[PDB]
Amino acid sequence: NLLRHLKISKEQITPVVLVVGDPGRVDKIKVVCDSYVDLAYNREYKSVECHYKGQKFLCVSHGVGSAGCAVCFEELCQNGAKVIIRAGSCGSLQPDLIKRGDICICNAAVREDRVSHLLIHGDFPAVGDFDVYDTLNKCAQELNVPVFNGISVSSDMYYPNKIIPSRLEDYSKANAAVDEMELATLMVIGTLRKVKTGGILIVDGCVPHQLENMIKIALGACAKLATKYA
Amino acid sequence: NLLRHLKISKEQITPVVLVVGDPGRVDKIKVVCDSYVDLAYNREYKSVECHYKGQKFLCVSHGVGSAGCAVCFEELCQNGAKVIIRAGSCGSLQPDLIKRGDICICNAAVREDRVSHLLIHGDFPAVGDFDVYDTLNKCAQELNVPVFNGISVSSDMYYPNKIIPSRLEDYSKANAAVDEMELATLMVIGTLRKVKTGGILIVDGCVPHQLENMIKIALGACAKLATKYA
Amino acid sequence: NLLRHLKISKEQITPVVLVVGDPGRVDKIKVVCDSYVDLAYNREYKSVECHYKGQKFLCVSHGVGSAGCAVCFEELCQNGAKVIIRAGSCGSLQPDLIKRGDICICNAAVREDRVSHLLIHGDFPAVGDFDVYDTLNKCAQELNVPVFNGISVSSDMYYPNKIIPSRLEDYSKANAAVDEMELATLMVIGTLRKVKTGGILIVDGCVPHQLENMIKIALGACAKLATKYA
Amino acid sequence: NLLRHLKISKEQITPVVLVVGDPGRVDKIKVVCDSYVDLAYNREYKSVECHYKGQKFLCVSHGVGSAGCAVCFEELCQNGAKVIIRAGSCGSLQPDLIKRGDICICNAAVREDRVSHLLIHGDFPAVGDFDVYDTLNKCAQELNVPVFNGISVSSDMYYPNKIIPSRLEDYSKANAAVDEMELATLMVIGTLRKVKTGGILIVDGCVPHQLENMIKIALGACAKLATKYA
Amino acid sequence: NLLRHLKISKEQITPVVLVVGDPGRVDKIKVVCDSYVDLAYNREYKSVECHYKGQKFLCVSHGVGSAGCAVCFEELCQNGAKVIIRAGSCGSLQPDLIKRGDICICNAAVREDRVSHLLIHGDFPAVGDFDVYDTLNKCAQELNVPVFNGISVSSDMYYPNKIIPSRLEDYSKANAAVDEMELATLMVIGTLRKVKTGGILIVDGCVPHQLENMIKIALGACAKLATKYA
Amino acid sequence: NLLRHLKISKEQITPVVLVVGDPGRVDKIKVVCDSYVDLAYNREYKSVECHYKGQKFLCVSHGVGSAGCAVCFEELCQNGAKVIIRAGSCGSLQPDLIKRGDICICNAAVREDRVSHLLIHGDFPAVGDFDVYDTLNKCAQELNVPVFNGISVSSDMYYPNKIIPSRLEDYSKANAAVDEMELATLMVIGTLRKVKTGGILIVDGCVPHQLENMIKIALGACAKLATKYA
Ligand SMILES: Nc1nc2c(CN3C[C@H](CO)[C@@H](O)C3)c[nH]c2c(=O)[nH]1
Ligand SMILES: Nc1nc2c(CN3C[C@H](CO)[C@@H](O)C3)c[nH]c2c(=O)[nH]1
Ligand SMILES: Nc1nc2c(CN3C[C@H](CO)[C@@H](O)C3)c[nH]c2c(=O)[nH]1
Ligand SMILES: Nc1nc2c(CN3C[C@H](CO)[C@@H](O)C3)c[nH]c2c(=O)[nH]1
Ligand SMILES: Nc1nc2c(CN3C[C@H](CO)[C@@H](O)C3)c[nH]c2c(=O)[nH]1
Ligand SMILES: Nc1nc2c(CN3C[C@H](CO)[C@@H](O)C3)c[nH]c2c(=O)[nH]1
Repeated sequence: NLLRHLKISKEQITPVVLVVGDPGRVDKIKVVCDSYVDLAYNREYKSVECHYKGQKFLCVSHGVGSAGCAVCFEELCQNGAKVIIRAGSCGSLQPDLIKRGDICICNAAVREDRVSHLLIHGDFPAVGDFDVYDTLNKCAQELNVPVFNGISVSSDMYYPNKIIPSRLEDYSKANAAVDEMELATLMVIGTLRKVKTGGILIVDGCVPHQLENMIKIALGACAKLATKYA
Repeated sequence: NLLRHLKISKEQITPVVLVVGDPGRVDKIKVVCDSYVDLAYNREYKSVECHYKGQKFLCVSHGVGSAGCAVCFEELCQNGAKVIIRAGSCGSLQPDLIKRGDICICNAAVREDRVSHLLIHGDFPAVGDFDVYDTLNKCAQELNVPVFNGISVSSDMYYPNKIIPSRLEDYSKANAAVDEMELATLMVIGTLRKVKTGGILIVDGCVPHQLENMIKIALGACAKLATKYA
Repeated sequence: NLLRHLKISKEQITPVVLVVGDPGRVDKIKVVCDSYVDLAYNREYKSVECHYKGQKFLCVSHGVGSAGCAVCFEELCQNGAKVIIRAGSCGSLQPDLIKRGDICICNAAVREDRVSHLLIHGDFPAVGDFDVYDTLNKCAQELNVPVFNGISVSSDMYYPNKIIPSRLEDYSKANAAVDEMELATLMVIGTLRKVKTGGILIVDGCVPHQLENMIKIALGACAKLATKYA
Repeated sequence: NLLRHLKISKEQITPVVLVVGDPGRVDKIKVVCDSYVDLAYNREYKSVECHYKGQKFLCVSHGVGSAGCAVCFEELCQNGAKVIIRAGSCGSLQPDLIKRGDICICNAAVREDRVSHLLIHGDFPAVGDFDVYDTLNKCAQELNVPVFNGISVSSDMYYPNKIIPSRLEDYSKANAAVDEMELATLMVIGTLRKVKTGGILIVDGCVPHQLENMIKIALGACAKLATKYA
Repeated sequence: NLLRHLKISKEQITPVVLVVGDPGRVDKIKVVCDSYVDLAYNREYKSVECHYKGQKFLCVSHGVGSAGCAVCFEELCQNGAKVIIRAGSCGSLQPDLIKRGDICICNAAVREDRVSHLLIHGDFPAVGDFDVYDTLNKCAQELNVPVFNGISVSSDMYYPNKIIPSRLEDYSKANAAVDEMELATLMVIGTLRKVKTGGILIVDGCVPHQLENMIKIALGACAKLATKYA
Repeated sequence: NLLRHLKISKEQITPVVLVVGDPGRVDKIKVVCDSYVDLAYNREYKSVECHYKGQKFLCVSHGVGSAGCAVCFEELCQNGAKVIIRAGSCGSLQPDLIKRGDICICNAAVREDRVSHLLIHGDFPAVGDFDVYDTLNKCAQELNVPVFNGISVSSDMYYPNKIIPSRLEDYSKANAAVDEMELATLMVIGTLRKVKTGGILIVDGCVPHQLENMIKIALGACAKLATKYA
């Protein structure tokens, strides 16, 4: 009855889960909370129960990339998670506007993965839950942290090569804001499994103070959403 | 300088535009407003300037289907429209839950068209603007009209045949709420052209009182959004 | 028992039907006939019974674009139509040869739609009926009206954008003659439903005298074909 | 200056060319003519100059399958051929109607090959020249030979397997008449190279007297078309 | 009970079969052997029983191109063949390295055909049997003939055109060694039918002494593999 | 100059690299070697320099899934790696033959990922280097460990759902041996970057003694290959 990859039980899964790519970030996040309980660490999947503003929610690492994070998300979604927010990093696709250190709260994503397409036809949108999105924006607002909003390109290719052109410039022209590797996968799995999803991202390419802010927004949103299930 | 299909000028285009499929519905809507000015009627595209709650916005018919409505939307988006809301009909994809006469406010759509794909790669999401979506939901709330929220399948096939199976059942299993023929196209064009879009739909298959409510919600939302540009 | 979109009954459908995009053109055509009976006008679909050279046939508008015209064509094909000719406008893909005002009678089309593909695999040809094509050419000949013949690109994209290149130049190099938005859809639906189809088109871009000629050819062809079923 | 695969020169290519799959059939055809000149035989490509009803035209074998016949057709089309008719065998896709020994004159084809798609987008139709089609039908008529007309499925798969279902039944439901392996390729290459093409086929599965008739029709059509260039 | 295209019986099929494109090459090969028996010649498919170094194996021509060779390979694979080696010609995709007359022993291929895709999804690799590959390399070694190794692009397009760019340059950049028209098809059919396959190729574009060497390698490999079934 | 994800320098990269999914397995492997040096551990990427049978080679974890492992492989391939062997786990696709605990040495893979397709067209084969494959088989032989050989399905979907059928059964019918999530990606990246690749896998679904054997084979192969560059 322990989940195959997360190595936690269904009973340990909270209604709200904060997901990040780097197991290292789970450790940086848990110390910002009021208290925590280390649950498991298997492969790239580190799981910790966070206690913040009177609420209880997991923080779990999902690894780099769509196929690996899908394993995490399916295990969460099929064992009781109701809300999953991804707090990640990204590149900017609008370098004149969205700069290193800026924070973007994303409502939808480009499905440049494979796993979403093995679950549902490509015409289906990768879209986040509105309430989750609204909650994230309202936490940023009350903490007086400027944020951008927009679509993320979730691509399985970190390192392009020179035979098949990358579609990033196309998507920049299409007004996509940022790029990362997991959000589209989260969104599609969430929709299929009736789990509410969202995404908040910090730009590092194309400030640890801004990371701190981003983390506070994400933790604030998780606690607010957790109250609806407690 | 008159738009090719709408036969109105750039000067007649308001920041907010309400779009519907049936030119007949434009006439039913304009009489609900405080006053109106008939502007043009060419092919299936009927254009009227609506006056409601102190604000000015167009109501324009777009015809049945994605290729025909894209012509309308491009003409609007490239000549000054900032916000386009589609008020339409739809079928239910969740017949146990969403019944004839129910109203659905949609945040995203399945791109089962061609024109969106001739504009941008299929992986790109058809997603509405959050503020437009929020505004529509808040008008429904203050008018005490129950609504559903969810994804619409926008399909170019009204009448299926028995050789290639329809994907509607797949999309129902994927938790799509309703189906119609234009919303995905609107959403994608809007994103590409920096125009904020949304969709409110009334189920008729798989009550004129509910139509009345739906129209009041749509008109209420248009006026609220129009104040941001006046 | 009234057709859902055309709002005419099966009994009102004649063996031969002339289809056009613009409901306005139905009114310009009906007055050229010996007499007519207005039948219905719903959404963009205007239906009139035409009387010409001793024969009876409908003239029906189908609207702009493939998804909307498919609704019209399916309603006709599934309720007794045997022959459907499209009389439309188009752009030239061979600007040195085929000029504004020229008339093209088309035998086949490029399926740059979606609905045909939701009915049958893309490898299937959009091709007109030979007898219909022959009849159209022979009416042009006896009226001494020069015509071109060739393939039409039926595209769902009227207004290209600058991210995904348009395939029009490719199709021009491939020796496609003209471009419009509906003929491929008509052809494929006709083949699937055992209805004989054809297309005659007048170039306006890339003379009302030529429109007059084109209309006479189309009406002449309809009457000739109608005699085979009377 | 000898063609790479046919091993004949440009000077030996006539305006009209009759193509068949089996080099053996070229020998059976040449003896039906008034006289002939053996030109070349290289790989599967046998070339003979036929003399019939006062006209001169080549008969050339193209081998089994699309990639191999494309080599033949390109060599012909790029070195002066104006008209190419394929006289072949086929299976029936309408077994209640079209029986073993029946003859089908085809106007269009399903592009279930690869080479046509490496030349032009899949949406482009594989369609024959109308005049060639008309000529074939009129020769059958004057010889009092009943023929069918319809679309051929040109498939690269002779022997299906049980993992990926064959699309033949789908195409039968779509009203395709017959199936073979080369006609779509001929049609597309012809259109691209401004060469007029056609196809006449004899059903053998799913009578040498009927083969004789079919050959007379094809030879009759070739001579008639040859007069337009002599 | 005679195979439909090869016109030989199941009893005449040996465990090892050497395949070539040109029926002419079968005649050049059979005279290099210790003795031979001409079996059949139908269409482009010439079949001869070869006797070499104490072993018995067929040499069969498959024609130009994937659809035609698939017919040959299926007939062989479904009637007892255990090992099929293709001895062919090719172009060089690495012109600075791999020169006219050089020999390449190929382990895998690019599936630029259609028939393989009508048998199994495109993601499936066209890959040869390792033992066959090893055997070919070891015969070259003991005959002191330098060879290259690498991937072949098997393309259905011999003659490119100027609308759709050829992927050959892409595949050259991807480190494909050579190009021909049949090896991918052989490999995929072999895998599906549990037949061990391989390929040895001589470059002629982008020496009959080298052809002689290549033939000795292929015949040497066939005899070695034949001993495992005798 | 430290690699972005591995956090090791180019100077620390050895000609031969052993890759595994689980950073935990790197620790189990390093203690089997004669000695080791822990280099880095960042995200899911653990890097250790292994010393075995007189040779030096890295062991590096790549995480679960194609997009995440591509990051690892690109960093290795673009900074001096010449040989990469994947030692992994897998499921059996031939449950009557290949059982839990069995070892499979794979020559090729099914590309059911996205990243390989963002690098090169789908028709390109995912194929391993023959010498690497041969070396692995010869180490198994000298250690008297029975192994299977065959193709792996590399799929981005660990957890199927019930809307889009999984292709695993199709691939089982096609004679694929096993399934995992990374080998196709490794193979394609290796081919593109001129790095020799291979794969050895232990079945756990559909014995730690067998794991021990598998590890000895992999370490034995790495040392043998390392001698060619030392
Ligand atoms: N695709 C992409 N993603 C990112 C990210 C975001 N995440 C960082 C990590 C790879 O370093 C993945 O989990 C995604 C930062 N920069 C980039 C970039 O340049 N590209
Ligand atoms: N696809 C689809 N759309 C609709 C709609 C909504 N609109 C109604 C009109 C076609 O009748 C189009 O503009 C879309 C109602 N019912 C249905 C249905 O059954 N199917
Ligand atoms: N695709 C396309 N069609 C047309 C047409 C023909 N019809 C006119 C109408 C759009 O104005 C559609 O019903 C198709 C005229 N010009 C053009 C053009 O530039 N492009
Ligand atoms: N695809 C297909 N073609 C044919 C043909 C027609 N030609 C016969 C030859 C293969 O035997 C090819 O050149 C195509 C006859 N029967 C069949 C069949 O069952 N299938
Ligand atoms: N695709 C391709 N194949 C070849 C070949 C190899 N074979 C030669 C024959 C066509 O001449 C086919 O059976 C494949 C030689 N040159 C070339 C070339 O330029 N291109
Ligand atoms: N696709 C797939 N892979 C595996 C594997 C192999 N690896 C184990 C790990 C996921 O548990 C990935 O890195 C791939 C074991 N079992 C299975 C399975 O059932 N399916």
